[PDB]
Amino acid sequence: PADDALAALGAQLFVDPALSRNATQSCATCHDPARAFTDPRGDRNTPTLGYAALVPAFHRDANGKYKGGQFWDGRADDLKQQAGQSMLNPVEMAMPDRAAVAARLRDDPAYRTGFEALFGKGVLDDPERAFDAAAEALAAYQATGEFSPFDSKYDRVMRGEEKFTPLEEFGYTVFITWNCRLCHMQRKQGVAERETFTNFEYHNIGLPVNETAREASGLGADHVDHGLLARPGIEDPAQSGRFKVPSLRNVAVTGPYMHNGVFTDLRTAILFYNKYTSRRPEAKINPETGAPWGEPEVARNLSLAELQSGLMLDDGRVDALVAFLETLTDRRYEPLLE
Amino acid sequence: ADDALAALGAQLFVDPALSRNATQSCATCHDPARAFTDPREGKAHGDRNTPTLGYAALVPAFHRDANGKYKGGQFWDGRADDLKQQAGQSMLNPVEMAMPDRAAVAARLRDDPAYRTGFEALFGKGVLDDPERAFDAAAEALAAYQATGEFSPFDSKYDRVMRGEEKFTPLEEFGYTVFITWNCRLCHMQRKQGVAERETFTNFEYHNIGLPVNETAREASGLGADHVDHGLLARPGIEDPAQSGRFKVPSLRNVAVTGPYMHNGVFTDLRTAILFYNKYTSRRPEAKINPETGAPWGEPEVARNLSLAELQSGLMLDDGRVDALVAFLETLTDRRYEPLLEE
Amino acid sequence: TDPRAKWVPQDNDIQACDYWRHCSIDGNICDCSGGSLTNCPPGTKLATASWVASCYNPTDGQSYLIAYRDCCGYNVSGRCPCLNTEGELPVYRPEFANDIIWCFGAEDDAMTYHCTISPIVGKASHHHHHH
Amino acid sequence: TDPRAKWVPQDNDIQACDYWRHCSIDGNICDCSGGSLTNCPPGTKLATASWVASCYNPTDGQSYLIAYRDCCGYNVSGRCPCLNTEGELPVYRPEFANDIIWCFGAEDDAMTYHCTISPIVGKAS
Amino acid sequence: QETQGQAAARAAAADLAAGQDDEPRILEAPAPDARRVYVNDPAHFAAVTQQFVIDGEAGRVIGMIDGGFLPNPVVADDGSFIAHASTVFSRIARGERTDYVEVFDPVTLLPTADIELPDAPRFLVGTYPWMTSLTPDGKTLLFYQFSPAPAVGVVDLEGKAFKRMLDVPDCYHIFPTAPDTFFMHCRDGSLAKVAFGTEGTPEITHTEVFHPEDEFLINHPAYSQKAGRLVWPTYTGKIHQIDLSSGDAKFLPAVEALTEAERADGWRPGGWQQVAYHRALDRIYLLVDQRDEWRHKTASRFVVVLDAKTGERLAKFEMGHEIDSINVSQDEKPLLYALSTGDKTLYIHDAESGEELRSVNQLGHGPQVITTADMG
Amino acid sequence: QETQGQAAARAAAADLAAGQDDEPRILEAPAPDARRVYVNDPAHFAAVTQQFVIDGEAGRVIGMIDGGFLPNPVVADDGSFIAHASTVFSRIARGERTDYVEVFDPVTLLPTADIELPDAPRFLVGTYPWMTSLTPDGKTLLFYQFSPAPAVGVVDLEGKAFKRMLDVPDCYHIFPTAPDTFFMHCRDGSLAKVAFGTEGTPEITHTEVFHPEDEFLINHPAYSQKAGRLVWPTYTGKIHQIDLSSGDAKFLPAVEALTEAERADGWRPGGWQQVAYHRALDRIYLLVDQRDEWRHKTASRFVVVLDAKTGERLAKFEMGHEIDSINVSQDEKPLLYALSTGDKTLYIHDAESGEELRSVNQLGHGPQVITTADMG
Ligand code: HEC
Ligand code: HEC
Ligand code: HEC
Ligand code: HEC
Ligand SMILES: [Ca+2]
Ligand SMILES: [Ca+2]
Ligand code: NA
Ligand code: NA
Ligand code: NA
Ligand code: NA
Repeated sequence: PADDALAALGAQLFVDPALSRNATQSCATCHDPARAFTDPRGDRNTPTLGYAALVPAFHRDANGKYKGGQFWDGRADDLKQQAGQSMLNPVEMAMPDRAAVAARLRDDPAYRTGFEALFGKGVLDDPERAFDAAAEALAAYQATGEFSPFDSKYDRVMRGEEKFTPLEEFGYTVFITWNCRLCHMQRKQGVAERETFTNFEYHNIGLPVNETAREASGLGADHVDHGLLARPGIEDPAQSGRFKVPSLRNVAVTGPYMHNGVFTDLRTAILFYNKYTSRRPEAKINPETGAPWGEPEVARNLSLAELQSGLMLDDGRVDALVAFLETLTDRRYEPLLE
Repeated sequence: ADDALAALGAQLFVDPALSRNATQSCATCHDPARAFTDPREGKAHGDRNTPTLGYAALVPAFHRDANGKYKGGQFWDGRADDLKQQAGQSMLNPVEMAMPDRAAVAARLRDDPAYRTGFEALFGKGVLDDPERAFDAAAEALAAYQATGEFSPFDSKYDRVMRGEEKFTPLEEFGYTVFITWNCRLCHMQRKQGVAERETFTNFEYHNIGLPVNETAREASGLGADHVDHGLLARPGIEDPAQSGRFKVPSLRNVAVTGPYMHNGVFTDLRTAILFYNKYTSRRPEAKINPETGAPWGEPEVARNLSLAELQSGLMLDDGRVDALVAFLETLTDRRYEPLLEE
Repeated sequence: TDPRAKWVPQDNDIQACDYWRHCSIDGNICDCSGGSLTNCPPGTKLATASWVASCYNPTDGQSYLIAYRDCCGYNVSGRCPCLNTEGELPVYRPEFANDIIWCFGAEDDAMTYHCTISPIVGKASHHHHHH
Repeated sequence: TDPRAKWVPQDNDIQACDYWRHCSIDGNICDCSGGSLTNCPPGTKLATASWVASCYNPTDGQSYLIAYRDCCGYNVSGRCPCLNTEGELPVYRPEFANDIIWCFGAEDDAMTYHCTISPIVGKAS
Repeated sequence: QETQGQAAARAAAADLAAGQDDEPRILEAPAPDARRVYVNDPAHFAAVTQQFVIDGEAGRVIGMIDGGFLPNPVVADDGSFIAHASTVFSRIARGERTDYVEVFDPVTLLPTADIELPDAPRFLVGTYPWMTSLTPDGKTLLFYQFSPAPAVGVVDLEGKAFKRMLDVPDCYHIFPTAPDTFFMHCRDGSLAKVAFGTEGTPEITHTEVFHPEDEFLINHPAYSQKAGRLVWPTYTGKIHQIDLSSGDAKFLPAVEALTEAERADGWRPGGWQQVAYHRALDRIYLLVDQRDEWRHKTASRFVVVLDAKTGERLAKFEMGHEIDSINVSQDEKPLLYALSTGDKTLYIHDAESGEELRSVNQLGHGPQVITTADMG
Repeated sequence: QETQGQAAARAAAADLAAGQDDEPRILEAPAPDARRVYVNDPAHFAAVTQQFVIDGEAGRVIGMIDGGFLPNPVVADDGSFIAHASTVFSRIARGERTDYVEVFDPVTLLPTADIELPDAPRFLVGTYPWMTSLTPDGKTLLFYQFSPAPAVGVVDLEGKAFKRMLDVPDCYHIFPTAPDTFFMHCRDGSLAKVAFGTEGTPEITHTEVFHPEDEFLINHPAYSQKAGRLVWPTYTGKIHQIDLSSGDAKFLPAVEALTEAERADGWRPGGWQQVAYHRALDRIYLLVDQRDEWRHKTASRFVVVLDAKTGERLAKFEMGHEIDSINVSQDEKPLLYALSTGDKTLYIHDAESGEELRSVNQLGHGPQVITTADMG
């Protein structure tokens, strides 16, 4: 009944450019189902919508760590709040206000039909109820199996349906023994039922600014992206420069990488972690540029306790980690790996 | 031979004819009433203190041991190999008998008819007409007399206690225990381990314990402010600089009655001699002050070659243990000298 | 007690060397010096490095990845010593090797061995070692 | 065997805790780590301090004062450990007390305990 | 019944079946309480050593502390901290010596002070609890020095600094009674009262001689600082009691822990910490067995319990193991702790019935000293 | 019949009766010879450890050397010195880490060099002899580093100075063949030849891959520097022999220490130093027993002896004890050394008959590593 219908309404909204400022783009433009709900073509990189429905609502846990939420800086509590933010966000749909959204919904007879069947007669004449309903529908759609199918090779191997290759097995073993599992595993110990390779925490791993993206954003050379501290209501200076730990599902097909898209290749993202561990001169150099990585955009609150592990990944281990992370690709996106 | 030879040495020992101007005998400076030392140095010219002849007959002849330590001999610097050589040196020594040469000694011996008889019966007719033979025989006699029981009776309270005849007082007993467990045992015991048959409380080695010059004695000696008493290095034929400032470890028998103390007589009191060793171990300011002067002990005459491995033991003798050591060292007084302990 | 016999896991006493999660432990069980099965004792530093074994749990018949961690910075505890080596490989396959002192990442650069914890981190097996 | 029975000396084996000279040894016998009855092992430093006991020698019926010395500057040997307390008095009578680390005087300020030697210094009295 | 290892297995298995997560982390020890008990292992003179912190109620190790050569442990009676004086060398047991005091938080066990003691001044001796001691306020630690002469070092724990060495007479052990005063036992058989300042000769006064030179007072007397009660057995089980509570020594009647028939049949105290005292019950406990007169550091298999005021025997417990050291918790229905150096095990008994309740094994190489806090 | 302690009693008693004096002193160990054997006790990961120097002919401890945490011993083949790389910390097992090499005179056991290694570069691991190695001329000590990556440090023993770290590939262990060259074993199954200059990245050359990913080479191969012979068993007792004597690796025919029938009945090598090699006899000795495939670090009770040329079995000895490590002396009529970690005892055997001759017990807490000099 209403479960299916609510998601189906969200599926219609998700592909409708009428939800954008000048009817130019839909949520699908930037979060394209053909590219794991990222952009196949603002200063932050567009993250995947796949598995986003597994993230808990934003909260502060009992040890004082913040966890959960949506956006790179956690400023939406959950997917319904995110959708409302997205509809009015200048770097997403950019509608000027909630009434403009309701007016677009009212223009379309199928939306009068679909929204009234689910939320009651006259819903679209009330801009607050209209907007809230649209965000509710968009969130329900993203919570469907299609966005989180758990059908990767990794999934199949964990179900005992097939085996890792030797190289994929080595990479899994490195991932679970090296520092990656401190942040890109859901739990501290035990076995997750629906692992998405993120503990949903906020960390500053000390990335440099992406110059060319920063220039194209029009934010200004004097802009600094403070991550979680930019969430309204967070004032704790220890959160400055921290970003949500991304799920690594589909990582092999969603480049470029990190909050600002600074590295184009998955191998580079992995090599970045050697800057904290390796003594070799090459560990200081971004291979995509031949220059030093660059100083951290925010030179405080770095997760040095996890990052300064004492162990360098040799090239064999980096090859193994690439192979393992490619097994986290949903079945439908396997063709993209060639 | 043996009785007669010591009996001839007994006569020589007390004969002032053996001195340069016939003014003194061996017994003048080595007075049998004061454990064969000199009353005149007591609370009673060189700057060395006159040592006891008691128990000197137990000292081995001078030798280098296989570890390169010298041991044995006579005089404070070891320069006589044994008692006979010491006696011949004593006869010619400007600070002892001071005769000018062996002929002069033979001539005094000839003036005495009992000597012509006594020497001829032991050494042969004509002995006193050959200055070399006369002088050697006199030295031999003197050494035989010093080897008699009278000089080394082993009848101190310590000896009586070791034989089970008496017990120490509790204070003398604590003194003995301190002596045998503290650093004193490393130099004032005959053996390194096991038990001595005739202990004389010296290992007969040569050590520099870093004593200062006795200034008044040195002034009186006329030796000079720049003189240095090099101890064993002054023995002819010793050339090793490591021996400078080392002197023979004295027997502690009769120590309580043979003050003043050390090779130069610098300390009047037995307790001061014991307190000196705390200058190497105590942290207290009093440890570096000589209690007889109220001034610092003084720079060692010879800064080098000090026995610091034995001396810097890490442990200070408190007054209780100093008292106990005095009590124990008084038990080393021969029976015939016990009346001397009073004064 | 036959040391050369195939090791037989149990799931009834974590302080014994035959407890199933200890299949590749080398050292001392933290629960015996004021830690617990998966936590370090006070005063010690929890390493971030780890070694892994796939250990069969006889209770549920599942094989779990135990990613051992050392608690570092104190002299070895001397309580509850154990060495097991199920699927343990030589040093040149270090992710499976247990003579290494896996103290890397411990706070204060702590590198001395005190005891090891045995937490589960996955349900999986290895090509070289499966039930 | 019975730890509380009166101690019974022997004069036939120096590595055993009932060897007669060990009557107030506390620690390890130096002959078991490369020293001998009365010498220290290579690399260790011989203390000059001592503690004493009167130990009965069943070979000759005499009691001898044993002035024990420690060999210092190494961790304890762990071989031939023994503790005997014949005549041993508490710490305020230190010349007979054997829990103290008697490493004083050892070369290079060595003060760690490695083992003890058992030399005779006198007949008892 | 169910052991701690078995209960932990049952719990981990339930967590696993339930999917319960928990973060691997550094545990805190439980809060100090009257049943916490510390066991120090001098490890038969090894260059490094260990202390075990134990919950005596559960019979469980709750923590450890590493130490250097023959360290001296202290424990604040109010539970607020523990500390030790310890010695290390630059190449295991050779090289440059450093002595130092560490103070530890009693829940995290992290050092909160590390205070160097100049000129390597600690007394290295098989461990005697009252050769390093806290003042009643916990602000000062006093430690004994033997070389070059008896002396006492003063450490300011509040200011985290060494202060000074005090010169004392030929005396031993340190029983503090006030911020600036402690007593010692002297070779002469007196006690010495030493009252000191930041600078200046301390004021030292003696009691009369209270034991003759042929009556030997053991190296491990029991001292209750909160009661001011010094409980000092001799080799035969005669027990001196001294009351320092008024700030001057008052002496109590001597009692015998053994009967004349027992002593005639060879019963004598023996071990290491041979005596304990329970302050609220005013009770003394003494390790005893049948032994030769010179086997006074051997283990004993019995503990006699007596009323400190009358000397009456209240019990004689068969401990059932070779026990070297005893102590008691200071709460109402106390535990009697019995540590076996040979078994490396602490046996924990009901002090009223003598019954063994539980044990903790694997306590190092040669564990010898038990310390408890008197929190009440 | 007469033991060492009995002989010593008789000599002492004879000295006392004869009045023989002797000076208490520090003894020298007897000159190093073919039958001297070193036993290292890693003490099951204790922060301080010991090495025992033993005369194998007499079965006598002739000296000891203290060590820090998991030190690596080496013994010059010509008997001229011994050395180790060791680790200490400022507060027992916590605080600032110092790693360093000491070189010792082999008769006084005094350190003649103490060379700090900067940046605490040692690999801390249960002890593997070939994780620290002397060049054939004795002038250079090479040590392995694992963090942050496989690396090898160069220490100039002549100049008494650390030199530099060499970056290597993902390889393990150090088999020196020249003053400037050593070989390692690589994860990929190859050996790497590493030739190193004064400055320069080294020249590194790999051999062919010589074993598959599923054949496991133990952490304790035997290596005779004088023969250039690397003897490398796998978990099944297949033995790889690599001849390094031309300065490059020549793979000798593989040999099986166990028969097919024995392997089907469960025989496998197991222990710590499982393999020994005698250079003059060109013989291999391997600790084996019937065991499950994953009990490869438990003790074994048998040794098989085989001809390194033919693989022909020469002998199969029942050792009589739970043995963890073996080695041999390198003289003619060698001794076979058999160390038990559990008994803390070195058993000394006739290598030819396998009969137990004598034993040396009390070798610390968990002795594991035997080293001999090849002086011939
Ligand atoms: C113009 C491209 C663009 C369009 C159109 C767009 N987004 Fe986004 N989206 C982004 C970018 C860029 C971010 C990251 C922004 C940040 O972290 O501040 C983002 C973040 C998200 C996230 C956060 C996921 C995470 O892991 O943090 C969700 C959910 C999302 N968008 C859903 C939507 C929905 C639903 C729509 C249509 C209503 C939409 N987006 C339209 C670019 C777009
Ligand atoms: C201290 C936590 C932490 C550790 C450890 C860590 N990561 Fe990350 N990882 C992050 C965070 C946070 C981000 C996003 C950082 C940003 O964009 O600001 C990230 C981003 C990534 C990305 C890019 C994903 C994307 O969608 O852009 C990859 C790939 C990655 N990590 C892999 C690894 C691997 C492989 C390891 C082990 C070598 C590792 N990480 C260790 C926290 C961690
Ligand atoms: C004028 C005083 C005096 C006279 C007379 C005298 N001596 Fe001496 N004697 C000394 C002095 C002073 C010493 C220390 C000299 C030195 O060590 O150089 C000494 C040393 C000795 C020693 C060495 C003892 C030892 O322990 O070192 C002996 C033996 C000796 N004298 C015997 C004799 C004999 C025999 C005579 C008679 C031939 C004699 N003395 C005459 C003052 C005298
Ligand atoms: C290192 C060897 C050594 C040690 C240790 C030593 N002494 Fe001496 N002792 C000497 C020597 C040498 C002399 C003579 C010094 C000199 O006069 O030059 C001496 C002289 C004395 C004297 C003066 C004797 C006399 O006839 O003049 C007394 C008294 C004395 N020692 C007592 C002790 C006591 C008591 C101890 C232990 C506290 C002790 N000594 C420790 C070597 C030692
Ligand atoms: Ca991306
Ligand atoms: Ca005199
Ligand atoms: Na860019
Ligand atoms: Na904010
Ligand atoms: Na004068
Ligand atoms: Na000369």
